[PDB]
Amino acid sequence: MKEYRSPELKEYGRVED
Amino acid sequence: NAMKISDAVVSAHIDDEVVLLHLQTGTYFGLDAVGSRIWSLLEEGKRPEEIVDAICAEYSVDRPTVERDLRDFLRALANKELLEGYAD
Ligand SMILES: [Zn+2]
Ligand SMILES: [Zn+2]
Ligand SMILES: [Zn+2]
Repeated sequence: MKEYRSPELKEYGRVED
Repeated sequence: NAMKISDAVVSAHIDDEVVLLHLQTGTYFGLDAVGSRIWSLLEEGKRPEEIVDAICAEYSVDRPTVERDLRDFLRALANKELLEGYAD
């Protein structure tokens, strides 16, 4: 079993293509 | 209601974390820890109930917290077109 932390979506922005 | 990861999303796992690339919006994202675990379960086609149960089994956390946090996380994924079929 692991310690819990609230899930978060990190946005980095535009990818390099 | 039935849901799934967008067919436009590429997932790149890097120990602990996942980088997500949306091929049509051209945006990239990062997940870690519980977010990454939830993503992995979504990749397997696990339903919200199953995801709640998995997080409750794997983490020192109460079910109400998991439910509240999962709803917001899934909504965030849906808002960025990373997850399809989401409903409250
Ligand atoms: Zn994966
Ligand atoms: Zn259950
Ligand atoms: Zn959508």
